[PDB]
Amino acid sequence: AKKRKKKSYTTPKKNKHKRKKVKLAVLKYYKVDENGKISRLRRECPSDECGAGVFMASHFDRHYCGKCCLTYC
Amino acid sequence: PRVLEVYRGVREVLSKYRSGKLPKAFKIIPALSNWEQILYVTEPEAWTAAAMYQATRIFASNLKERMAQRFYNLVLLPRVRDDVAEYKRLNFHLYMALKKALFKPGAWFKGILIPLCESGTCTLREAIIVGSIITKCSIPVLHSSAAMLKIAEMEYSGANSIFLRLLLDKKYALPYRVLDALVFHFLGFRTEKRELPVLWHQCLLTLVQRYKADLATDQKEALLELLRLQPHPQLSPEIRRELQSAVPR
Amino acid sequence: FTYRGVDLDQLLDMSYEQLMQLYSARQRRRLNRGLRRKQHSLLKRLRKAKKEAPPMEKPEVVKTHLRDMIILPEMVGSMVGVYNGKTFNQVEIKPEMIGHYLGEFSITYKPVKHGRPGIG
Amino acid sequence: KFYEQYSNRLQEVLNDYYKEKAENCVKLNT
RNA sequence: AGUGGAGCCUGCGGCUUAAUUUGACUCAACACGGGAAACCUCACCCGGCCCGGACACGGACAGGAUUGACAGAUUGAUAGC
RNA sequence: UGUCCUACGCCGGCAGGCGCGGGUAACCCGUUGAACCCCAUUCGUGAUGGGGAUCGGGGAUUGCAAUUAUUCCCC
Ligand SMILES: [Zn+2]
Repeated sequence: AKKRKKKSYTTPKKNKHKRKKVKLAVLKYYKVDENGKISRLRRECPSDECGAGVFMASHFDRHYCGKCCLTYC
Repeated sequence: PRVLEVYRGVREVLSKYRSGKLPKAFKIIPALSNWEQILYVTEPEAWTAAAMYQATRIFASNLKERMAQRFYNLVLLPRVRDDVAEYKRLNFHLYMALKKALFKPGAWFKGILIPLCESGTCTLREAIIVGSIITKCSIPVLHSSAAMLKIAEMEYSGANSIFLRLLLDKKYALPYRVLDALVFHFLGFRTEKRELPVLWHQCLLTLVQRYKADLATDQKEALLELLRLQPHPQLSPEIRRELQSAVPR
Repeated sequence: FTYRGVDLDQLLDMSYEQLMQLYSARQRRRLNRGLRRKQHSLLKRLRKAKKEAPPMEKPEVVKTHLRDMIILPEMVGSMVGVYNGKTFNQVEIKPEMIGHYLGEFSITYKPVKHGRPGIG
Repeated sequence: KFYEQYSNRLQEVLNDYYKEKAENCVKLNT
């Protein structure tokens, strides 16, 4: 039957917003002395389930938990 | 008490939800213990498709695969089956809800696909929609192979061949027990006097296009016998040609 | 200028519940029902644009889709553009028009000029 | 695994929900 | 008894409009679409965010691919889209 | 007809508010206390006190919102 021409028209959608790439985020969690003692920079979560593994996002005034959303002052 | 009227309020919110932020009591539903009672307070049968998409988003994002399995089997799948049966197509929000449910594949296969297949009343449109949904999502090889073993061992329905074919189109490396189950299912179709549709022939054809290099000669001759006993004027010469031009190992 | 025998200065310094006697029934009912979060956000936006202005210069234009605003005496001097479905209309907020809605300052339709009639 | 298968925070969130429901119509601040 | 003359209201043409959403044109076109539409009920208009398939090829990902997110700043929208 | 239909009292010029009861109904609204009509008062053949449109002010409900008058009341 009668086909169509398929008008093309150029529209640039290459520019799309993506979040920034953070490289090696484990290095700032712990500071180790030359002897080999580990110092924990970030606060440990005293929650019901995510304890002993989950750190705090360190705000300008407080701390935030990234799995159960616990907020401090 | 005070909790019950707040959850009646968010029940009223979720019945008319279109967009925007939900109340924070809704987003902490998986973290609570007695989730079933408050969920029945929220009345999931009266939810809006956007609200159920957000609920599936929340429930899939929060680990604990057994609870996601129970949510998919109890709430999401009946809504999908009700929406296909009446509207004859799936909604956009519910389609993205099933995709975000395939964000958790282990609860998805044992909660959405296998219960739908063992319900027996799965129609063809539901098979096409769910098969396209598993086609879009990249699936782990272990889960896909376990689901293919499941659907190979089950009793036959016309909707099952679409799922089997679209799982074979994933072109993953197959465990050899899975291929044994597939060949045994097809050789179980050897003595059936029922007329088989072109969907079953296309599933067999797909199995011969993709996995002819890993077929033993005995089951190869068995598949030739299968083609001899249950022929089609169009597809059976092509399956015979593809079986004739196959190299093992 | 005076409004119900009340001048603008003691309109501004007056508290909220004596303005619940000096409007019409519609405006009193609306402000007794309570203004929505969008009203309050535009209120902060307008006061922010008014405070952040040179003394000799008029404030910066604040554009809004809100048409159900009731002009309180706090917004006299604001430089406000109102959407009428297609285009913004920018206006000075004069004090003789406090007892009105914003949406009536941007008319949403065109006046009808009749042409020569067709076949009928 | 396939075939063989088959509070202070709460009241804080309740208080946040009540505050959010109250802040929809403020009716007090000038 | 009226209608057709008058004021108002409603329907269809026509005229305006960015839009004034829509099938029917002497009975079966004419308060039919239960249609008395301020949000939905809307089929119309003006703007603004979002993403829109499988397969093949080339990249990155376990030196996280990606998902989820409390508070605050934005645009006409409490946009961790 | 009715779980929004309203009985009663109070505050009200009037739209309406307040405290209380009945009715999921031959029970309570409701002996449905209807209007024309009837009997008395004023008007007295003219854009009239007929006719009410269109406008100017206020007030109160409905509803997230009545500005392009939603509706009703009073000059
Ligand atoms: Zn968290």
